[PDB]
Amino acid sequence: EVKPNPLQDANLCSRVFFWWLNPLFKIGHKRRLEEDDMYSVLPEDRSQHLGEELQGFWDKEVLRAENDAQKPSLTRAIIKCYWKSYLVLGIFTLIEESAKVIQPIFLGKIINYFENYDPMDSVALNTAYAYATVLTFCTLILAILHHLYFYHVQCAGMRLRVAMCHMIYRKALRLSNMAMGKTTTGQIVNLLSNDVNKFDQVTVFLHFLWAGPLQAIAVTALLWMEIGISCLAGMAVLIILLPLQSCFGKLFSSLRSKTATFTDARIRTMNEVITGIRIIKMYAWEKSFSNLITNLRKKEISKILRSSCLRGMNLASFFSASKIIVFVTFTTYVLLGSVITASRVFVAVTLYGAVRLTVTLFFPSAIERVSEAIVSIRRIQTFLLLDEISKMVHVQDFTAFWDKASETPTLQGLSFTVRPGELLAVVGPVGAGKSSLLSAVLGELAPSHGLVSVHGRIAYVSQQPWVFSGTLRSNILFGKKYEKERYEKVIKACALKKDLQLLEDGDLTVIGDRGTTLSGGQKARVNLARAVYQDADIYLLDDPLSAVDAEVSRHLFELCICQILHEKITILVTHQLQYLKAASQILILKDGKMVQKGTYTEFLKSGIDFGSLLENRSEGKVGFQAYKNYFRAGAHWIVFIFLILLNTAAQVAYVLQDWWLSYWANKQSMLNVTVNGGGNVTEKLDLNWYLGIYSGLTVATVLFGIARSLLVFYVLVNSSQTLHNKMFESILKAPVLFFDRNPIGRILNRFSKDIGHLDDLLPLTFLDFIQTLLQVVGVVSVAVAVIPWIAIPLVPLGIIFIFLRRYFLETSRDVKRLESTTRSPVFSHLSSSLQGLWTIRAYKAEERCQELFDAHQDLHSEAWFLFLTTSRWFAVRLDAICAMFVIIVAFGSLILAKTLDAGQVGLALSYALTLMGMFQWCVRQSAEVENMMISVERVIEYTDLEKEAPWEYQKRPPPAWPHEGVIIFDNVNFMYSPGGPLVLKHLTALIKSQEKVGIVGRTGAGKSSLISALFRLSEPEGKIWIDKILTTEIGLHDLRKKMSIIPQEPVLFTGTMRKNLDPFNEHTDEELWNALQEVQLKETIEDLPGKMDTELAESGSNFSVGQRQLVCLARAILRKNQILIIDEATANVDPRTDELIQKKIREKFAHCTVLTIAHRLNTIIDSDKIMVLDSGRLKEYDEPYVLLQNKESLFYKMVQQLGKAEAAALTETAKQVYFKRNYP
Ligand SMILES: CCCCC[C@H](O)/C=C\[C@H]1[C@H](O)CC(=O)[C@@H]1CCCCCCC(=O)O
Repeated sequence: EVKPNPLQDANLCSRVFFWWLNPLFKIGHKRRLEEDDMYSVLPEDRSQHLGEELQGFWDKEVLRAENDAQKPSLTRAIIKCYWKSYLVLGIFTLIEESAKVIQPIFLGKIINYFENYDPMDSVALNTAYAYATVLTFCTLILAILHHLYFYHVQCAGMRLRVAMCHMIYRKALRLSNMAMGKTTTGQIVNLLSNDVNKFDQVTVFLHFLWAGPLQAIAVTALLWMEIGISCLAGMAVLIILLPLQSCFGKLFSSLRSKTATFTDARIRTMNEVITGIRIIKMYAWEKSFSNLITNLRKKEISKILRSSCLRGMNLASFFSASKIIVFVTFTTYVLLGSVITASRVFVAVTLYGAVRLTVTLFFPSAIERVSEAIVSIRRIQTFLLLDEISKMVHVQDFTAFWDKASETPTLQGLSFTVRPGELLAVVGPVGAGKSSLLSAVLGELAPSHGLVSVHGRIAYVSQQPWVFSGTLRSNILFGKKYEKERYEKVIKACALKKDLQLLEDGDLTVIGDRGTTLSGGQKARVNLARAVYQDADIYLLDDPLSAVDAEVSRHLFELCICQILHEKITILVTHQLQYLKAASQILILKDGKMVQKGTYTEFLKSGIDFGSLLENRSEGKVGFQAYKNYFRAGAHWIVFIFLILLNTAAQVAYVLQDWWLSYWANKQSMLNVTVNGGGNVTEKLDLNWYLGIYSGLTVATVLFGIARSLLVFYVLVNSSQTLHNKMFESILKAPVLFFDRNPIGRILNRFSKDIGHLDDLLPLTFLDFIQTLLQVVGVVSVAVAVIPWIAIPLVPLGIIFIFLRRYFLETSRDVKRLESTTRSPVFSHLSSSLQGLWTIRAYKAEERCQELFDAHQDLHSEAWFLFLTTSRWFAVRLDAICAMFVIIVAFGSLILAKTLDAGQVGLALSYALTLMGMFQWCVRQSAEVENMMISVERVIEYTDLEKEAPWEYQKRPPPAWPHEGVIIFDNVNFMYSPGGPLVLKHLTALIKSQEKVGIVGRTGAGKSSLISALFRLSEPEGKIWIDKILTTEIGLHDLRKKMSIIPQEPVLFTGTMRKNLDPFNEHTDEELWNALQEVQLKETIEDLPGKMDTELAESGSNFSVGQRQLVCLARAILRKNQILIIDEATANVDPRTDELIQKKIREKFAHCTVLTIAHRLNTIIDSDKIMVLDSGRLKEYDEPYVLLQNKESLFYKMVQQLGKAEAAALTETAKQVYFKRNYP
């Protein structure tokens, strides 16, 4: 019982006020919260019991539905299981709705007291005090019960999600062969990522579904009995607000998809240009790339601006709907010929605002959440309805089918009998049927016809390794007893001493899955150890030495097989004669059947030959520099001043609307009391003038809101576009060191996540936070204007709020980080367990994996529950502060009743009763903005990235230079970092004139050094001369574009063949035709009609290495180059095309300087001079005579180590080329 759980012995007062989160917050504020400081879940929150009971209900419902010939459902089971928990919360929901509906009644009863107020009447004062006390009490119980019910619903949804994921895992752990072949890991991944997550959100409004219409009808009847028939216009407007918002959301989703497809295209293009950034940087093709990038960016930003304007119009309509409804209803009421009373007006506006908020917040969210939950439940149901699964070996023609589509038998002839001590070898080509046997013996294969007889425990060894998360010792011993001799034999017999002397703490270390720290060799070692640790009788393994060195695998065989498995039943699958020495029996598979079984001797003497067969985020608040840069990048100071003035004018108009409304109410009350208070002459107030002023103020505030929203959206979109353009221009001119240090995945993440955030979530959240803050500021200003005494308690309340917000965020950040870092291991372990379902079903040890998944889900639910409790405590505190402020305002207004009219107190109370919920929404929006500002910070930091030398200086190069292309070596080297490593030193030689020259280099001892020094991507150490002219005057484009690239990554470009060969196509088509007919390129493209503008894909979907190298040589000869480089061309090439392109490049490029890099030793013979590089130093750069005459040179030893026949061939070719070169 480690990590005891709080709130288990707490009373009702501490549970209803969340007073048990004091020690956790006190620990999280002083230091960092780890995984050991968390609080365990409740006993009823365990995954095991919930999963078991929900699975029981599911199977009971399935049986009840199948017994009566109907299809089973899971929603009915969920209802029958959680109705006891839902009906209890329904009563609290109904009580809360009734309280929220009756609150405006007491509000109006309080406001009506000031109309007929009498300072000499005690009954009215007592009634007003009682009504104020009742209002305070109902507000308090509302603010409490709302968060209580929210926390209860969140806990119920979390438990439901845990139970559902447990059932899904339990059902996936029992899948059959067809189910395993019909489902992919990513399917279960997105299932457990979306379906169980929607359950935590659908339950929030599952009760609002029915709470909506009842509250709406109640408020409608109240407004009716209050004012009359003038509610019809408001109800009609509220009704027609739904289809307009529906079409607006549909158009917004369409525009969002239209921008998302372009965003995906741009992300793919960016990844393609970044993964091969050296290719574009050398060819100087940045111009056309930037052109197409800005073209796609504009094509996307058009729809982005359209969607932003649509969202701004929708937000302005949602914000002004309350004012429009109020104005329309009041115009309809005045047109009837009645009087205006402050209490009824305030009740009407409050009820209308509440109904609008409800209808436009809960109802559509409820509908969409219920639809998503129903879809998820149906998906889970159709996923769970799949087909589940049901001392010597001896079989009699067990004929089973693996491909049920074709009823033909796939493999026959099963007759095997082995004795204790035999070693059996299996050899076969691809698709021979070894996996069929390994699955039939283990029972994975469905029995159709035959016999399967095995005795004792049996284990399975997959061809690919498998492991779960945790330690290494218990991983190897698999939860069994840590026995001495067994474990010691396995560890000394698995070549683990080197691993342990390279490991941290032996087998007691925490090692993750997915190979984050373990290579293939040691992984095969540990899986072989976990397989042979059980010491079963029959052992079936499938080549566990595929990813390990040969001699060590043979040694491991000699230590394991004849020592531990020498008395066990072993049927091994071999590859070739390297493992046919200790094998007593051998079985071969030919087109699904065998011919005979016997000793390796009987099979060898028969004449059978197998040759035909063969991260440091800124902790705290973001600095103001990022905000200033983000505001100045897309807008100027005048634009910001205009936006601030527009927002201020909009807020002022929104305030003066209600101000003039209350003023007109007070004027009408005064007119009534003067015409009824002993007055004969009547003066009816001019209704047209007041109606005109009201309509003018309404249209003014509506236009102001629309304009400020449009301006905010435009400014934010322009700022995002400018930031993206600046980042692109800074990365395009950045050196290759930035791409070498930061991997491609980091750049992809920074280009995807930050861009998507700034495009979708930043503008809407920012404008919502700004609008809510402006509303709160206006409410506070109205409160201080009505009562000047509210400004006194504003300082302590504000200080307490700021301190509480900081104290809560300091812990919420760490809690969210822990939740994010604990959510992914669950899915990782799920994928790892699903990848090795064969070994799990074979070992019959599903209980261990089930318990591991249950513990992972328990930890995840624990972190989620801690986060929910922290958020609920913060919300309770915020609502309590707001309620206390409302109580203080109401008391201060009721005390000074002699100097306050009815309209003033009514407006003050109506404005104070709107802070509840709105305040916490503003706080959460500010928190989300501060959390998302890290993307803007990273974008600005990437924009402020240092640039290298300019592309071209003021000195224009001549149209003939370079003419010769002579390079002079004068102490030139390369630097990987300023003041870092250095291998090359004192490199000096002399090159020939327009004739072949060669550079030799061995693997691992200067390869990367030579590629860096010869290509010269980064600024190298030393002074470089091209034809004895200084190099520090022009960038990389005009100088390092004359080389031909022969890397492991061929020419990959998407689009028309023009942009692939020459994106600027300065020359006409005739020379291009001639060059492609010279390089034999047309005969391959004759197939498709896209001779010139065909669509090509990346990563070589339909392209081979051959035609790619051919078109590369074609582009090289099109560039009209005088320097040519070839290296490491014998990696992924076919011999035919290899010799073809070799002969072609030999006969063609024979008129100028050819800088051939010598990776092999046969292609260098056609050169003239070679300098031998060793440890970053050359010996001599002369003809091969000095290296073939002197015997102590290293060239001689390479000649021997490359083979005697190859030695004779190379020396023969050398003598030949020397004889044709000296005396022609
Ligand atoms: C009087 C309402 C009490 C609850 C808080 C409510 O959210 C009010 C605030 C509005 C804000 O003024 C505009 C807006 O969008 C808020 C509502 C947004 C959604 C609130 C529910 C939570 C959710 O949507 O996940």
